Amino acid sequence: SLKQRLKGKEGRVRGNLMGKRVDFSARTVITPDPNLSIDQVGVPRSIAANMTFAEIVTPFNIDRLQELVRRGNSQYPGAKYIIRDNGDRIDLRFHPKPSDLHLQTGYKVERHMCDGDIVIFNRQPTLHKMSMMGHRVRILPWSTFRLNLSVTTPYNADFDGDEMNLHLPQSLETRAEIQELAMVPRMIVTPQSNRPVMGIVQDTLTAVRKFTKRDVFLERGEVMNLLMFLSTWDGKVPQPAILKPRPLWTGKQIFSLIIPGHINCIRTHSTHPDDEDSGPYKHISPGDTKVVVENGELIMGILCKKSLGTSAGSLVHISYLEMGHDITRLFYSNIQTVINNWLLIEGHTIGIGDSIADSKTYQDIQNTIKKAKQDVIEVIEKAHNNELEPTPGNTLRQTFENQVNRILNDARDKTGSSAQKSLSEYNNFKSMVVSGAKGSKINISQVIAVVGQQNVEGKRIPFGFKHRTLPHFIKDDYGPESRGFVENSYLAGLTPTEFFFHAMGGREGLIDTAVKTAETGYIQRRLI
Amino acid sequence: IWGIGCNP
Amino acid sequence: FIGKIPIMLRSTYCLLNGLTDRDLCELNECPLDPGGYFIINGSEKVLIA
Amino acid sequence: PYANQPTVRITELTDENVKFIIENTDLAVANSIRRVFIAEVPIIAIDWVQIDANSSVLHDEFIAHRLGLIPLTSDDIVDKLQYSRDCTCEEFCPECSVEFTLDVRCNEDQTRHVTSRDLISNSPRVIPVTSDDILIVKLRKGQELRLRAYAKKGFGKEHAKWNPTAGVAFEYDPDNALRHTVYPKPEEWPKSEYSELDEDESQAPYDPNGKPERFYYNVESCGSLRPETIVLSALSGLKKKLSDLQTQLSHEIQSDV
Amino acid sequence: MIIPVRCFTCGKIVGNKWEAYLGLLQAEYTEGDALDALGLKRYCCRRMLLAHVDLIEKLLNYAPLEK
Amino acid sequence: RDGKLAKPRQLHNTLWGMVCPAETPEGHAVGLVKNLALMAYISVGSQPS
Amino acid sequence: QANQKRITTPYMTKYERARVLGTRALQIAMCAPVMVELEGETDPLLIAMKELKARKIPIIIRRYLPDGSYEDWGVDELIISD
Amino acid sequence: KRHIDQLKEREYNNYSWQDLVASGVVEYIDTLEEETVMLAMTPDDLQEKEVAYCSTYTHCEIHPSMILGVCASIIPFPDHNQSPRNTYQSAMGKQAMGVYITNFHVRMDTLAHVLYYPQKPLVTTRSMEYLRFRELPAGINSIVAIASYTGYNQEDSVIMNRSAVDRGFFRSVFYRSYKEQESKKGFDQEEVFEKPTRETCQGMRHAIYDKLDDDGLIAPGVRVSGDDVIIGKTVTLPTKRDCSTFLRTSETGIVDQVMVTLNQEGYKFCKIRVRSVRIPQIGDKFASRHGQKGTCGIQYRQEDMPFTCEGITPDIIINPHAIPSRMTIGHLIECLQGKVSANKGEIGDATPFNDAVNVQKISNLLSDYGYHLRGNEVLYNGFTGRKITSQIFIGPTYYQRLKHMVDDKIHSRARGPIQILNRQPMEG
Amino acid sequence: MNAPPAFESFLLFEGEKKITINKDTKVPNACLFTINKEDHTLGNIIKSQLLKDPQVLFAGYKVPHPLEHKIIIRVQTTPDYSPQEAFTNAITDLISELSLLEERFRVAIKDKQEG
Amino acid sequence: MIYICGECHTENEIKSRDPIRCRECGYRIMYKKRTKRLVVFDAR
RNA sequence: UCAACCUCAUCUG
Ligand SMILES: CO[C@@H]1[C@H](O)[C@H](n2cnc3c(=O)nc(N)[nH]c32)O[C@H]1COP(=O)(O)OP(=O)(O)OP(=O)(O)O
Ligand SMILES: [Mg+2]
Ligand SMILES: [Zn+2]
Ligand SMILES: [Zn+2]
Ligand SMILES: [Zn+2]
Repeated sequence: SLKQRLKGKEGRVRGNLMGKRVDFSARTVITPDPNLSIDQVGVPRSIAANMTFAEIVTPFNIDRLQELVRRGNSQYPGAKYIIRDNGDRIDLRFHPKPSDLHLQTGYKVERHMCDGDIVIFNRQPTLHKMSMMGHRVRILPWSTFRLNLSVTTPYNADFDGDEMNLHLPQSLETRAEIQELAMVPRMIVTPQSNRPVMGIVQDTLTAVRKFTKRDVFLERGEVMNLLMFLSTWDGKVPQPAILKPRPLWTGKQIFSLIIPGHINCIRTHSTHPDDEDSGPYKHISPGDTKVVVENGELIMGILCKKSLGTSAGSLVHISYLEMGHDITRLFYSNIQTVINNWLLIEGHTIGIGDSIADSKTYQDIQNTIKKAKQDVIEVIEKAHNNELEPTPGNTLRQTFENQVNRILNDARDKTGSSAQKSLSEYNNFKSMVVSGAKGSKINISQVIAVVGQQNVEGKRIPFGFKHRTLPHFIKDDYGPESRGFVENSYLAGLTPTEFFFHAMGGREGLIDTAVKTAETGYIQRRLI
Repeated sequence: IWGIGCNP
Repeated sequence: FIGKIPIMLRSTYCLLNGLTDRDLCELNECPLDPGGYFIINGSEKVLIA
Repeated sequence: PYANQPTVRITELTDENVKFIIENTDLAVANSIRRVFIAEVPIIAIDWVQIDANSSVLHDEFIAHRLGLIPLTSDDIVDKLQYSRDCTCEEFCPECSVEFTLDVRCNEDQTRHVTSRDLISNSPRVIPVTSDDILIVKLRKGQELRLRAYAKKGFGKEHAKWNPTAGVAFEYDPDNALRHTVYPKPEEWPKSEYSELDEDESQAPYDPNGKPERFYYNVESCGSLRPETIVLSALSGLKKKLSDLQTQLSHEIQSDV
Repeated sequence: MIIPVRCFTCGKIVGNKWEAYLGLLQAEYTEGDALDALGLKRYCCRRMLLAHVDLIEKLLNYAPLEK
Repeated sequence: RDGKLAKPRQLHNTLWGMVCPAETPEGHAVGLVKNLALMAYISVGSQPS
Repeated sequence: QANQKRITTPYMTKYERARVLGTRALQIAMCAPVMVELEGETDPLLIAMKELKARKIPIIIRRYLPDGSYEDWGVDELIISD
Repeated sequence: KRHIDQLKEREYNNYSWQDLVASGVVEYIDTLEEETVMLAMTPDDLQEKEVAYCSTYTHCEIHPSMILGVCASIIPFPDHNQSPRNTYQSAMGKQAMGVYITNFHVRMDTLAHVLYYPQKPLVTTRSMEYLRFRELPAGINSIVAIASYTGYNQEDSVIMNRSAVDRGFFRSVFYRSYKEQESKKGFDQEEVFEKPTRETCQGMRHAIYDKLDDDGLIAPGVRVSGDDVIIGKTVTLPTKRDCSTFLRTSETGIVDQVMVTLNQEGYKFCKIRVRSVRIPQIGDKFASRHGQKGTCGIQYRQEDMPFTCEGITPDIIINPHAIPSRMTIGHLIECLQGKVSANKGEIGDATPFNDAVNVQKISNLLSDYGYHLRGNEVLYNGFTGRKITSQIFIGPTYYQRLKHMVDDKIHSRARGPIQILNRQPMEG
Repeated sequence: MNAPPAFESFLLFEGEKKITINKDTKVPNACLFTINKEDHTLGNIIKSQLLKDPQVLFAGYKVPHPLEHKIIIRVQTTPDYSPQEAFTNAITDLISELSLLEERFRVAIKDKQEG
Repeated sequence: MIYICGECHTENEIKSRDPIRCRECGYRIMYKKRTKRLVVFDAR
């Protein structure tokens, strides 16, 4: 009916007027490109050949445009159409049209998209305005859009099959509006939380943490190679930190050349002892924690997500607020390039040896689990003998569940702490967690020590069968194993019942995500 | 999958 | 004759039933094909429980 | 201010392998020689295939791929042959290419294994390293494969079909003395075959003034070029690249003046 | 479908070794001993023969389109 | 699939040994489309007489 | 309005800068005379940026107050945001 | 032992599962009966006398690993992975490219992908034998280094060896089949397969009609680029209208098979199959058996890839940052077990709940073959030759090529076709 | 479909210069050599040999983009020395070293055989 | 053209507007048979 | 110088 034509999503009002399918748009898969700048995007030649930008023929660009017209649609840097003053569109694709190849001022040459064009880049859903940003085109081989990795976080994009939409402005006026209101360097700091939207991420973050340790010393050739990838370099090699016996620069000394202008910042590393600030060695910091950037020089410290990440007061945020957006763009790009080449030198990996802990650590974890299981047995015996008394506001069932959960969680935390004590400096799980690039201490603990309690709907694994969780367990068993506690780590491998309970927990998480999307989308539409 | 206070 | 009933492949009433892998190869059918589907208008359709 | 004088000592020389040691050389030079072994040594391999009849189970481009990967003896005439781009004649000719033919039909009941032996070359010097054999396809009775192929000079930078070598083993500092790799637990790490350390000592003492030297190579031939001539051709090709670079640099310096 | 010419990782010819591998397996040799006899040393080359599934024999059972 | 209730989708304990815990589609059909376990069998029916 | 009783901000807003630069770029690409001496700049947007820096863009922005009145601020009068 | 010995001689002993059921050894139990039955996961661990948990077991599980389905049964060491990752691997293994059936040549199916060189996994679950994964495998074992090399593996992307790709690694064939039926609707209006004529047929296109044969159907073995005319069909106009089928844009294939038959109606019906050989590009999607996928970030040649002392260069480099948050430790255990299996010559056992295969045992086995216990290896930087300071985890892991390829997804629009009702750009 | 042809890696297209020399204004006595259709093979060799020279204050090479095929070598020398001369001398030294390596490898081959 | 039979694998020549039935076997599935023009395959 | 709409189901982040 006429009402159905106009009514809902896919109706005229919403599906054709508020939003609509548009021309000069391209969608393809995205792949990483560390070498591209923040604002630069990588465009395949085919996509750039199909999409066009009309350029008015002027006396100063008539020669270049006539060359482009001569090349035509076939040769890539060419023109698909020529729009006359009357509005007649001569077609350069179909037949030479030798008389109509002539250009005069006022004609519009629909040239192919070239390097330096401004294009809007979008990922769905566009939750915030940083999801649509203006990028400068660079044409690269192969068929994927290629974007800098610092720009992945605003788009919420990972290169695992994601695709990104690309919209090309078709007028100089709208091109300027896009360039000024929406360029990626102008989008660094969000108005939502007055923090930078973008920061150093993934490999660059871990390699920065490793690079800015006190231990890192770079010889002459490595210093020159790294200074090659610093675009803002003044061409002057800093005097090395250690002149004799052999000239050796420091990772901090080279990173000081990355930091632009004269930026002042004080942060603290993630593994900063709380005792250090109160006691002596405030400004010496035995662990090289803390971070002090004076006059744009890294005097002391190890950088992590707290210094180079998306947080208020970070080195990135201070750079944006002090030196401006263009210099901050250069800052991001230089960090990524020189630190990625140093990572080529030092290297990074993850293996089984990271998951393995000391034999003493495993023994301590086992002892903690035994003690916890015995304490849960004791609590169950107290409840069975009716010694247990209800906590105020809770039933006897609820207070028993809370006590058992507390015991199990405390044991899980103690095993996790033992596993984390076991971690060496060389451990790479610890490297990624300390840098903040990926992972958490919870993940390390589950990998090495104990997967933990599997809980569905905020309670231990329910009695799905008649008064028992699985047919293998006896009826009325409230012990840790029966109700879902997984004592084995991922490296050790879950036992079959633990495997099923873990599957129950993961299923709950997946259901939560899938149900969440739609409700949040409705709320967002209503607010807007 | 961790605990009651964590995640499932 | 009242109608025609689509026959599930490799069921007891399928022609491929009870045929050794050599005979299945002679008929250009895979020995490893499980069966359990109907060929309707040339397309394989699977009834989902 | 001048280049060091390198020294070579060949430990092993077999029809399939060359194990040698280069001393008093830079790491960059050694690595680039290995790199030229892999990618910049010219070889002869099939790059043009025209299949008159292919009734085999494998499709035509599958057959063409397998034919391209088949090694061809390129010991002597690869230096004589010209690149197709350089050759004046249109398409391909005896100077720029070598012609192979395959005409196999399985008339018999038993499955016919089409091998590299069935490829027949117009020039005797290039043969598919047949003197088992590489299996191109298996033909059922009534299946036939007929094709003509042209093999051209090229190096592995174009395509891995033109790699003259299988595995180039390159090692320097067999006992970690420059600490270029920092072991978290040195004892767990196996000793190298070239290691001179005692069993008790996992790592050599750190040498502060050391520089990577005494590089150890094991170059395994794919059979197309002899393992010795792979190394010789790689050295000559790297030298030719440097000389071409110098010529262009001199021309541009003269232009600037 | 058929044994690849050249190991993917290094490029040593493994295409001529499948029939000999099968024959050595028929002899009595274990998979590792047969791989050693054929001269495959690096685990990259041993992966080629060890993990190969020869489907060309199953495809040859179907009659050809033109006889 | 439209229903957002997280009750019918969750892996029930009784699915043990009869429906794969891991194999489910993700999206609107999490936990609503399931797959038989390897050894599972489905009754064909019989006369109760 | 008059030069007196101008209540809007003296600084040019980001949106005003964007639209002025785009409009001047389009005019320059439409063979409009260029006020500044271009130093080999053949891109209309770059020429417009150059004019904006030199405060020679011949445009006056009419800012509409919410009560319906309007104020005419010359581009030269406005302080460039960047 | 009598039953097991008779089943071991199964053929030429006429003893089968039904005889096992008839003997009363095994029994079928449904969910309602599962509610009233005491089960033991394993006989030795549970039935045997110990500290008595239960002394009234009425049944025993044949093997715990059977709780998994068909797609989850291919996952090696599934108990060492996070639970959502096993669901992801089930979904992705439904999308892997392999030889789907042996009769794929006879079938003319639209959108058929078949891999050149499938391989059986070096680390395999026993239940795979009953899934016929050995007979029709999907994926290739590949030397994989878990390292941060050049930043092109960051996020979830994967660096690949271009030389390996050139040697046949993950090369696939995509068959697209087109169907066209000539039919007569009006008594004077009929559709005929014929080569369209510029003058005789009113509707025509720039697309070359020369490749069409006399019957109006392209012969097999002819290269057909995008928008060329596969089938030429003309309709009498009560001069003629062109209803000829064209290739899907950017198909760029070679005709494989052209079959001409009569449908049920008796009208002439033609099916044409086109081969497009797809080599891995830097947009294609590859996934391990542990629920972590990724597009190819970049391809480096063998000279550029990092190399071990033995001269081995990884086929695939995956970012280490994938492992920690996902906690897919089964990936690392599979790499270690694959290294051990490839050096030993056996095929590794990754059944979910073996309890006889620890990680420590695998490490001790790998130590005997001259490698580091934990699978790390000293890697030399390909570009400069200098040893990489951090030793890098390398091993043979099984990887699958998912059907999602960049060539199918790349799209661009510029003043193209427009809908009739909305007069807005079209969809798709 | 957007895959570059393989020959692009080393074959110059018409009108492309193998070497382009541009001086670096930021510092006196510095130059930047852009080599087209070249890779790390030549770049690392040249950078190492330039580093061996005592009058070369700075020597570095970079591939500006892995997908594209170009090498940029920055060379800064002391006063009374020219970076172009340093580049030429580096190339000649590498040529001499490679020729010496060839001769000694041939001798080693002939001695491993025939005894 | 000439169409190869699906079952008996014997080439039969069928004119346009003629029913698709192989002589001597009657099978209704024919195949178009490979083209005379030859296509160059790069071995790559 | 150039091709339909519905509908459903399956997948993608
Ligand atoms: C991270 O958030 C993204 C986005 O929110 C977007 N997205 C995805 N599906 C939907 C959907 O149905 N509806 C809406 N509106 N948005 C959606 O996808 C989400 C994540 O999903 P995932 O959790 O599977 O991402 P892995 O963690 O799995 O990434 P691996 O390791 O495979 O690369
Ligand atoms: Mg993703
Ligand atoms: Zn010639
Ligand atoms: Zn190999
Ligand atoms: Zn017939």
